[PDB]
Amino acid sequence: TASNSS
Repeated sequence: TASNSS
């Protein structure tokens, strides 16, 4: 899976 935040 993949995730990010900013």
